[PDB]
Amino acid sequence: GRQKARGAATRARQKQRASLETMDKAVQRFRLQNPDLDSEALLTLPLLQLVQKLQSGELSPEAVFFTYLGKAWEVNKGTNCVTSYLTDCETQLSQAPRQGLLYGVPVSLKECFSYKGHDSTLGLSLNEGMPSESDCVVVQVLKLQGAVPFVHTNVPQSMFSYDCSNPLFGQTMNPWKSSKSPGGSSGGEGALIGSGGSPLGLGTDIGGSIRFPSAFCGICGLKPTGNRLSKSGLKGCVYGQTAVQLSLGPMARDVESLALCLKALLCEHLFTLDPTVPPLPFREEVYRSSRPLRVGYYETDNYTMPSPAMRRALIETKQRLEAAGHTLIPFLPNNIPYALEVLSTGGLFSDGGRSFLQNFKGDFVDPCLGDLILILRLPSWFKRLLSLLLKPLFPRLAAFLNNMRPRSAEKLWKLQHEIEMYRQSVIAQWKAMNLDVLLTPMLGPALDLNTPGRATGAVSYTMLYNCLDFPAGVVPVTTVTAEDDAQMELYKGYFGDIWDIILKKAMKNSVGLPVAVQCVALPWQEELCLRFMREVEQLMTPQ
Amino acid sequence: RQKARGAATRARQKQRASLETMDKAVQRFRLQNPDLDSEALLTLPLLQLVQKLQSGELSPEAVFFTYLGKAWEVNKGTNCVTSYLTDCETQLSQAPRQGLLYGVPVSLKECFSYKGHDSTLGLSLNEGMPSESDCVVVQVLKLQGAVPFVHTNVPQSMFSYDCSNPLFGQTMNPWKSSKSPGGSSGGEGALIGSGGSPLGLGTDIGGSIRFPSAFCGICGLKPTGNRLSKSGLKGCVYGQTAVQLSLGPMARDVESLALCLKALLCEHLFTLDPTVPPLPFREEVYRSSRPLRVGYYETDNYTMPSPAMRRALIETKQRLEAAGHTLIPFLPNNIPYALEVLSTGGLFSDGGRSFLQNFKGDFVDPCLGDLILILRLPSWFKRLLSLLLKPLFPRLAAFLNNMRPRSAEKLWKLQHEIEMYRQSVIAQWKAMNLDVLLTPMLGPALDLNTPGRATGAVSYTMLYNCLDFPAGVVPVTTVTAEDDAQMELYKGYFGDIWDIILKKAMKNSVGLPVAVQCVALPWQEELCLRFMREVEQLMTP
Ligand SMILES: *C(=O)N1CCC(Cc2cnc3ccccc3c2)CC1
Ligand SMILES: *C(=O)N1CCC(Cc2cnc3ccccc3c2)CC1
Ligand SMILES: [Cl-]
Repeated sequence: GRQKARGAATRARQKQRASLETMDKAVQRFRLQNPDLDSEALLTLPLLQLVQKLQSGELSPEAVFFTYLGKAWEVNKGTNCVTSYLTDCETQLSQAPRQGLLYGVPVSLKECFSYKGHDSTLGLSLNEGMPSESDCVVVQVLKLQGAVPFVHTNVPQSMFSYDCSNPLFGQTMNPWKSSKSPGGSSGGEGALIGSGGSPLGLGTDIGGSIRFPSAFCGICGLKPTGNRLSKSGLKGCVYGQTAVQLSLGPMARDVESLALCLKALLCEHLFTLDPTVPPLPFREEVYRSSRPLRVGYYETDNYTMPSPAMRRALIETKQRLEAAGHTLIPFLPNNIPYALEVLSTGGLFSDGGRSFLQNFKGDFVDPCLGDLILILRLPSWFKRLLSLLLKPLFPRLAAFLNNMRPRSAEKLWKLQHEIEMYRQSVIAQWKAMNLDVLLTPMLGPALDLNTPGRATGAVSYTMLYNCLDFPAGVVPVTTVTAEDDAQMELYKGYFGDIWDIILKKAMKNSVGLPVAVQCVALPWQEELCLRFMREVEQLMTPQ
Repeated sequence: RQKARGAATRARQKQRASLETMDKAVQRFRLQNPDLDSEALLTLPLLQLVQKLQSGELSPEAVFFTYLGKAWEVNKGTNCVTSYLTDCETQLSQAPRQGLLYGVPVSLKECFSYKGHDSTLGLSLNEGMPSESDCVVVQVLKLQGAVPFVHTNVPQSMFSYDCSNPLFGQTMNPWKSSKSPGGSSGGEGALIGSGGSPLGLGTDIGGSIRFPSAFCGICGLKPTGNRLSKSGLKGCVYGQTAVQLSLGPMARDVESLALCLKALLCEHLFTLDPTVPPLPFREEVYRSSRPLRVGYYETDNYTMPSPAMRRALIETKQRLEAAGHTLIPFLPNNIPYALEVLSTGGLFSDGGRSFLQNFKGDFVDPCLGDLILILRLPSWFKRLLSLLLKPLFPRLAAFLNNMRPRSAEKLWKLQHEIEMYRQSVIAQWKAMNLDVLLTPMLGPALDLNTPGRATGAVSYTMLYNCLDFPAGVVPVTTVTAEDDAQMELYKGYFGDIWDIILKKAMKNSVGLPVAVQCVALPWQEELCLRFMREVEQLMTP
């Protein structure tokens, strides 16, 4: 009794296949006409250079476009990141505003960015055969800014997992090792950009979903403050949940590409299409700024034990920043357990998961969601009871469960006030130390396919800054050595509960995979956060 | 009811002593300066006062104590001052010289935290619980050279557009003592409107900057809710975010509002409250004189306007036309739904239960009307009573049914609807390619104790709290005898008890001010101010 859903999957798949076929024919024809094109120089040019060469006219858009389109199709063979080819981009290609700061640049789009005439399924059956009526606001500016959006990239079912699988388009895989997860929910983007198949893309992040796949796939991402960019026309599962803001941001191969993307997005076209975004232009002076920083740091959040590879990544970065003349100050946000267990969990699931669970009636539940659906479906009394039984043995589990229960509007107000207060608390702690910026460990290396869904507590490094609504970004700094991988077999975890035990295992067999560091600033300080990410990049990956 | 009588007695002796201190102070100053022209000092516009302070032509002591004295006098008739911020003479000598508000005395609505003073809000439970530091906004006024000098009265719990409470009593309209000064920023309306402060700060969640400014014949702006910092404000409910609180300036002219905003939107604010987007005052947008595409309406088809409101609005329209702006009819869609389901649901999602906590044990002031008795009613009876009402009095039924406690699930739905509704109007706006929107503003002032029984009148202002657009108010005319006689033909659109109370309440108002409202898209407060300036210039030069 799941026939509408199997119907959905057959259509989704036949669509994907057709998309991928159109791409192939498009690129096959281009190559026939352009057999002397230096395809290697083109693909591996950094975005700034690619952009100037489009601007200068040294490269035509078609050159850069059809080259990339090709590489996209090829990496998809190994990764399954492309759900659909945005088929009207050859019209936008020739119509692409020449004065635009992204003139010529092919951009990949997470599947939840509305695009005229395409599904934003999110892997749910019920969003299939329901094409978006028009581009979303962000796509409209990208397009006005010269860019060429050309693919929708896979997401986990409902977007509420940091793996990347669904019953429609199936499962995306890490380009460095197909046994691993690309992370999620922006996994499609991570895998594509990560294997050279796109020079810039866009994802969303409400608990780490830009930073997770960026880190896992060896690329960069920024989650700006939630209302820096416009969420008009973005597809989601719940609407009207404002305790924890959704934030949307760029994913690229280097920091400078994130900066350009922000400057291009942060312009009059955006502010006029979405009046509700504050018209805060991109302060380049602050981005370009190069003075010594007061950098707070922690090696561990005392919640998720870092992997050896993570802590190496973090100490080595710290030590380089000191080398470079920045002041490194021990710092740890107060009451992280509260922040994750009561504030974030409570705001994400204030209604017990009822609104979210609706999306799943009649549909399959993808393996990479774990028991999330099972646990949300549990009645409130029983969630509470199970929570009390769990509490003495596994307190972390008890905490989360009990905060995933439905509440009254009265209790929501109280929660949202607490979130306001926690945010001020941390800002005060931050100013007490007079920090400029905050260096943090980032989850890594990639967990095995279908394991993120069972290691929820490892969302601690990223979700904190969704709760606080601070800008936060992720840059790659190192890769897992044999020594690191070995030390993992002694990994214990702070709680010793099912989530730590799975994580030990999910990070096994990781030698070679990219591991990241995290960069946070105060609200609306994206350009400082990005300035700081650039320093880390310059130091830790000089080339 | 002992605690409530005790708190009243305490409140009253605290207020009395402040006035004494004030008196003593001004009286010592005047002996030392018998030949200062206080008539000239007090009637200079803020911009010229400020320049004179900056040149040195005037001492900060001269302007401080001269305004302090006027405040004491005007308080005798209005009862607008609840407390003298007694430590402001230290601040006087400390005010940084480069500050854009150097030497300006500023009045504060009672709810802006001030180190060492209560923010009672008229509630007994808040009495004798002094604030322990200054709110961010008060800190930046000080870092900008201003001198906050008094807390001014509010209605009990701030949830009324009258201005009385069992603690400090009842504030009056300085134009006519039988009239309300409006509220909840009523104290500031009375004080500013009678010459006792050149600039004040108030807050607005459903009209509370705009009502008293209109009723008392001064200017005010309710910005986009998050343009300024609400870190440190005293309130009754916290973490209601569907309809945003907004704080903002009140003053005698539009330029005062503009300067004040230029003073607040600076690095001190953005550093003290990082949660506020650091948008500086775009001086070029405010100073611009390009012709404007002015959306307008004469009535929200919900609250029938007073003859004075109508004339005010049409006279303004006509002058803007004369000055070559394009005037385009425009009415946000679904106002009735916006007020009845979105705005009321947003403010009372929890049945008013959090609100009600604040009244446990206190008297309920008469100017709240029956808000409290209504909310104390159990949901099932609110729904039953709403059903009875619906056929003859839908507005009433509509509000009552929407003041019932809901789930978090239901609040998400309501929250999502507010978001969609905000975008639907932005879409209307852009379809007619408007810059700015001209609407009526409630007026003239209602009689004492009638606003709390005329909740329907909230429609003109609250629409834009719901939508979170910047809205400001400018006095444009005064009620004529022709205007006032005509109120005798006013009927209302619904004929319900709100329309009957309102009719009566707006009567006997010859000579009272009547405003017009200016609106702009979110984050467009400088354009909105540019529009307010133009309306001031044309209607009251
Ligand atoms: C991206 O922004 N995501 C996807 C990953 C998800 C992680 C997560 C999964 N399950 C729970 C259950 C309860 C509380 C918090 C979380 C987080 C965060 C959003
Ligand atoms: C200032 O922002 N205020 C003071 C006046 C108050 C008016 C008001 C009173 N009662 C109800 C009941 C239901 C819905 C709306 C209102 C508004 C608005 C806020
Ligand atoms: Cl905002």
